[PDB]
Amino acid sequence: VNSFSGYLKLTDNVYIKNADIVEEAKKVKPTVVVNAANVYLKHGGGVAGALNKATNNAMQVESDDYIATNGPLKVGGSCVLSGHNLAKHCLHVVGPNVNKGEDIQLLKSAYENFNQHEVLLAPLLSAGIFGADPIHSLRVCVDTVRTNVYLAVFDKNLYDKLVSSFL
Ligand SMILES: OC[C@@H](Nc1ncnc2[nH]ccc12)[C@H]1CCOC1
Ligand SMILES: [Cl-]
Repeated sequence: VNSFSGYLKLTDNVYIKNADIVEEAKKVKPTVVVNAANVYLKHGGGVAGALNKATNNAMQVESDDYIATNGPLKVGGSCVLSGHNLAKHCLHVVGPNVNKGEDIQLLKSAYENFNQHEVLLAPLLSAGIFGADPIHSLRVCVDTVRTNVYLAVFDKNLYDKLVSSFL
């Protein structure tokens, strides 16, 4: 039993809800919130900009130190940093950004990072401003993640389309 509320159960381990991931994280304070990161951990827009804003830019300050020490992430890769006021930890995961010409096959590699954590609150990787098809992102999530994932979909119209088209 965990404190996630109002989710539709898609499979044994995947759950989905129309929700603002920022507001969800503040309410649940999960062990792990997933950020839709880029390799530079520059949290400007989309989920990343919203999460970073909610931390009063502390996420960005921490991230800049991480990059100065370690260099950029790989597309498909991840790092664990603080969750600040939103969660215990933030798993920054880089899905491919189609608007940059990155290989969509890397989406599966990106979701594999979730398997290192027993329970996560997450967005759909590569969706929104990363330009991939969200129906595809959900399919890859369900077929790749084996740990318990609670997906927040910000857009209600998209949420309804995601549920009604789910196989
Ligand atoms: O990963 C892309 C998604 N973006 C977010 N998801 C959840 N919470 C969010 N807050 C701000 C942006 C954001 C798209 C895909 C479906 O719905 C929005
Ligand atoms: Cl987005």
